[PDB]
Amino acid sequence: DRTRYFSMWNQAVDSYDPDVRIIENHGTEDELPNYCFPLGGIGITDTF
Amino acid sequence: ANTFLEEVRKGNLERECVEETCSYEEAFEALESSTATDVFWAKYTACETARTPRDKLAACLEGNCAEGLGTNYRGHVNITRSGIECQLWRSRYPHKPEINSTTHPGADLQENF
Ligand SMILES: [Ca+2]
Ligand SMILES: [Ca+2]
Ligand SMILES: [Ca+2]
Ligand SMILES: [Ca+2]
Ligand SMILES: [Ca+2]
Ligand SMILES: [Ca+2]
Repeated sequence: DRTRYFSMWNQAVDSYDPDVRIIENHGTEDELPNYCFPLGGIGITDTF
Repeated sequence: ANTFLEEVRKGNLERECVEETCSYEEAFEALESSTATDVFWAKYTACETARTPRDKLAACLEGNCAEGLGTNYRGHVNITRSGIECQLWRSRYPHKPEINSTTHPGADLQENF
C-alpha cells in the first residue's frame, strides 16, 4: 500500500484534493434566512 | 446631528433641534408646518444666543422674554415705557411706518404688541 505514511524514510505520497481539480458545483442550501440581531434585543426605543 | 444612526430612529424635535445643533433640514423634515417652521427658525435665529443650555432654549421657545434687542418677544404687552398707547404697526395713523408689517412680517406683528 501507499496511502499510509512512514516517517523514517520520509515516505509520504503526494496527491491533490479530488474536489479541486474537478469542481462539482451543486450550489448551496439557503432556504431559510439568517439574521443578525441587536445585543440588547430591542434596537430602537421610545419613551412612555 | 451627532449619533449618526439617529436618521433611522424616529426623532424628537427636542432631541434634534434643541438638545443638539441641528440642520434646518431635520428641522424642516420634523416641522413641515412651514409657518411654525419659520417660527422655529426665528426662534433658532434669535436663540442664537440661547443655543445653550437646554432650558435657556426652552424659555426662548416660550418667547415671553425679548432676546438681546427684542427680535423674539412674543408676549401681550402693548404699552410704551411711559404708558402711551402703541400705534398699530400696519396702520398709518398717526404715522406711516417705513418699518411696518410689510417690511417685518416674520416678527408676528400683533394688534399693537
Ligand atoms: Ca443627532
Ligand atoms: Ca441628526
Ligand atoms: Ca443623543
Ligand atoms: Ca431625516
Ligand atoms: Ca431626524
Ligand atoms: Ca430630552
